[PDB]
Amino acid sequence: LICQSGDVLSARYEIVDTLGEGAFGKVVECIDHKAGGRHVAVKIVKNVDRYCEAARSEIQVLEHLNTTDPNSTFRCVQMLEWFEHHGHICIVFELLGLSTYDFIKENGFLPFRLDHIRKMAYQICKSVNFLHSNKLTHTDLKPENILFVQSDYTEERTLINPDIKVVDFGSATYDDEHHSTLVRHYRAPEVILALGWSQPCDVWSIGCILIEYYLGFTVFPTHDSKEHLAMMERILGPLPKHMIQKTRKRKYFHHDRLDWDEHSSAGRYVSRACKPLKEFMLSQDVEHERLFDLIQKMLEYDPAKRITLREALKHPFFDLLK
Ligand SMILES: O=C(O)c1ccc2c(c1)nc(Nc1cccc(Cl)c1)c1ccncc12
Repeated sequence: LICQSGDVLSARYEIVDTLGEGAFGKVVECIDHKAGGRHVAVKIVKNVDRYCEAARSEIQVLEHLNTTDPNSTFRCVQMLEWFEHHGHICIVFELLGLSTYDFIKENGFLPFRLDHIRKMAYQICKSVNFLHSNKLTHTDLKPENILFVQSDYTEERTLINPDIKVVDFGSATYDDEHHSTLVRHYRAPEVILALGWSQPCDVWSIGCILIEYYLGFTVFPTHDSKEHLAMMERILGPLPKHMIQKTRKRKYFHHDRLDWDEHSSAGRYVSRACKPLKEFMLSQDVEHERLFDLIQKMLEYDPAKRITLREALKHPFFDLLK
């Protein structure tokens, strides 16, 4: 909320540029003048209470992981400190590279080479499973929350070092806590249908993330609940009967079916740009297919019967990493 370059925060950090913006506010690269000049990333949070207590939660999550895993072994972003600055909350992070979304974005939305996807997939899975081990759900996993450590590339840009870290913990919730409904192009189905969530909804996102690394685009491109539900079914097949029945938000559930118009102009938009999952493959080579096996397991409709990351890390697709 209106900052600028060359500025100084809390008499220590000097803004050099802006790494990105969001509804919460922004992230800037600074020079830390009281730590020898190290570049760091600083998250300045708009002074709206909604974002202010998200930030406060985030700080306690970040402090938990940071003490439990001070080595960043499990690759969750490291918080260096926080402060207040004219009513704005500021969180200081280790400085990292581009988002995976941003990197793809500036590469013509070319996808990642499968061997890079594998190492990325492994680290995300391993990192979030850590959160999962500690009674935490991220709820907000997306390609934009996964950043390369160094995002240098050769060039059709080829990424040098696919090492990543997992970042935004504003939304992360403990099991010991009340389970929200916030708002998003990667929400699990047990989330849209207001049926309760927990660790298995992180796994859903990871599936969606891995389709995107593979194709270079998303396959659930709509911030509309109905459109999404229909996309889900064209790609993954029929929604389980029981979930449709035991849903509080039983608005678009007519005669126990999805009350969507396959016949409407908007319907054709859903059909014209979505096919069954396995039709998205671009090779039928063995390792392409191990991957889609994993993705299909991750995209199981029933969170109760959905693969866990503890399992996912043992899947065939990762064998070459061993
Ligand atoms: O939320 C965090 O924990 C969080 C923590 C660290 C970074 C971050 C978000 N976002 C960066 N980039 C970014 C890119 C686009 C939009 C926005 Cl808002 C931010 C970034 C860059 C370099 N080093 C650390 C970070």
